[PDB]
Amino acid sequence: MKIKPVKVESIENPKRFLNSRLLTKIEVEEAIEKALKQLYINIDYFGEEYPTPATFNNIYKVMDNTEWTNGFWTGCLWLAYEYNQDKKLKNIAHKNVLSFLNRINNRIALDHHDLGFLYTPSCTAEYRINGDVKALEATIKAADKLMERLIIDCLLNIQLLFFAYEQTGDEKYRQVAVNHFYASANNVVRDDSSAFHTFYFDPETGEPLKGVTRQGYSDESSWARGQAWGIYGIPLSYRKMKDYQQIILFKGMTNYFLNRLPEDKVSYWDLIFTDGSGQPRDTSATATAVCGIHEMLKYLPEVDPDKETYKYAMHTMLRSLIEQYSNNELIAGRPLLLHGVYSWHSGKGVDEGNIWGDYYYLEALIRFYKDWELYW
Repeated sequence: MKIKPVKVESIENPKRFLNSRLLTKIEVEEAIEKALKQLYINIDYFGEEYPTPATFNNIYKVMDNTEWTNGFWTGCLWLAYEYNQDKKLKNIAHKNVLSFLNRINNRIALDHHDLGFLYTPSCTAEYRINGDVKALEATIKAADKLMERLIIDCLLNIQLLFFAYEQTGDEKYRQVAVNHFYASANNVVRDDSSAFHTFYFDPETGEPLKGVTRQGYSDESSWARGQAWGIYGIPLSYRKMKDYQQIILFKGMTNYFLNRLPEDKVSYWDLIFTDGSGQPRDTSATATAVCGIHEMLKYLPEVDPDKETYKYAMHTMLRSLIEQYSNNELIAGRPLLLHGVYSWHSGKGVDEGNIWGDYYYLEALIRFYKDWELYW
């Protein structure tokens, strides 16, 4: 049941967060409005189909339901629906849900590492919203695919299993989720609180698995989104497990992230880079970290000396995303959020908008604006 000890860095120069102005209702409302305008334009662009994982020169291409990222588009639609209650959004998003149920029924392009990312923001999302029985059906079937069956993004993936346990009462879902949390935490985070990131080779033959490549600059580096998967995945798991160790681990990983932010508090694509590097940012990592911090602060004791710093830090990061990184060109195919990095080593979506970045940015806005019931 034990999490390995990690170094928890103190938060350096906390006044760089504490002196920020908190985001106001009007500020978040207008950021939501601007995102939704692009979303409604993109509804006529994508139709019943989906954006590609990332943009190309800041314009998405249109694809079918065969990637790891399709759920994030549906997630954007549901989040928009949380805001304006527009049944148009419900209609289109539910059609995505039916396409996801078809996808799980026929086992079309399914990798078990992606199931949480695919089915939570789409199907579990609708179940949270209106209790749709086909949405539940798709989610449980995805959970079962995950059960038949280590990277840090498994901390997000296992949320599907906790949901399955809650809906079925079957302790086996919870058993695997809990085991997988500790397996990931003890193996995928370094003792300095940075996420481990490696080119993965077969443990028995030494063969690489292509055509995918490594994430993060190098074996010694700190991939920003991997760091964020931890920052968000830990509190999500904490909801369901309530191991105080998880809070300490969050503090380690979050403080590490915060200490490596540049002047505008938006992470470079790898945390070994800062101002002057000439490297691209990954806004998607920063959006994800805001969500994770926001989630953890629901539970973090008032007596934690850094709770206020975390509050101001997430406001600081989100403000920067809104003011400097959100999309201002309302053209078909544009993303909600600019300057992400998908896969640096592959040259995929480098300094481009991406769909998970868009989703987590909108999720952060919705989190700030209302009392949001989690899809996760």
